[PDB]
Amino acid sequence: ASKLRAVLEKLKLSRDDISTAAGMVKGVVDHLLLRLKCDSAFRGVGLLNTGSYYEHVKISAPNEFDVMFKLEVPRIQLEEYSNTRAYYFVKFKRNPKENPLSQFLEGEILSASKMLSKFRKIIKEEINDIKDTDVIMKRKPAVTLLISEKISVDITLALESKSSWPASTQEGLRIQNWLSAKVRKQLRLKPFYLVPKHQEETWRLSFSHIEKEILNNHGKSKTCCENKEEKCCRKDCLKLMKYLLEQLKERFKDKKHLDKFSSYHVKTAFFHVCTQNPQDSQWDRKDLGLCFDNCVTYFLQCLRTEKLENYFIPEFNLFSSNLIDKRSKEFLTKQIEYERNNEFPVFDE
Ligand SMILES: COc1cc2ncnc3c2c(c1OC)C=C(C)N3c1ccc(Cl)cc1
Ligand SMILES: [Zn+2]
Repeated sequence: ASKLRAVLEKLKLSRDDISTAAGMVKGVVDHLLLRLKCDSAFRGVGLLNTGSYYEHVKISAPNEFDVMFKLEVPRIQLEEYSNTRAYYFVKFKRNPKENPLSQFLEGEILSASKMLSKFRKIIKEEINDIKDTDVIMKRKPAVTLLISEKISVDITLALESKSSWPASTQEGLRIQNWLSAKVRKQLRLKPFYLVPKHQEETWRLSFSHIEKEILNNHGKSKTCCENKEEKCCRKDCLKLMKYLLEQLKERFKDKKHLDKFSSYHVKTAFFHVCTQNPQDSQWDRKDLGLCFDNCVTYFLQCLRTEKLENYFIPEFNLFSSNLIDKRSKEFLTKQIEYERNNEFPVFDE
């Protein structure tokens, strides 16, 4: 309760410092954006979101920065890597003007592996040219860097499609009773992205932009969190959920049980709790303890039932036995139940 606000304030202590690191990050990205716009196929490249910390909100350790590069690919033809609902092959509709991505084609399909390797090469060729800071490219996110040994920058390359969302998403983003039918309509008119996540020809759908948008305009009231009277704890509940998983993942690092779990799981579950608790009166700042519990309780029910539907792709189950093993889900359940029933000691000093 007061224990939870102490943790959120402690999570602020680190966030206050970031100001020096954010500037060093932007200097590298912009120099890499200019070197890419030189290339024939990467002329339409650019960063997704413009804001502070450069989309750092993933890890509560303020050193890991995640940046997304986008590239508009018009007249796109998506062919589902059938029955998966989320992974697609990239085909091209009409051939009057030859597309700059011809070099990455593997027949009709656009190879993500060929598209990545050239991208990965261009910047590695540019790192040795950098005389300002010390950049170390680690390959295992499409590309990763270690700026000044302290800063870690994970670069992701995404295709942008300004067309209608795939039929698999038709029944997703069920925000109607929370954010409204008007908002759903407006969000679905926005573009969608595809990330190289493999069959080294397949790309997975990305809605990181929609997610960010609904988190920064998350109430039923348009003035939610805009004044002292309408302050909810939606954002704090997500921050605590993300922090719980980070603390447990770090606790059991050399045990590989939680390797399949990520903050995406905790963000998905959170949006499902927002859909079931659509009223701003269900997220009052004074009720933080119970709201966080509602999030913990719902996550525990997802683990036990082995059902965590993708919030955009409802037939895609993130907790299927094909994605995460029963033992792994049962192991996370045991750890979270211990936390819940012991007043989250993993949050203590
Ligand atoms: C929009 O749809 C998705 C977005 C994602 N954004 C991040 N990570 C995602 C997704 C997934 C998606 O659904 C198809 C699915 C999975 C398994 N993961 C994921 C989760 C945990 C770990 Cl360890 C690695 C990857
Ligand atoms: Zn709010």
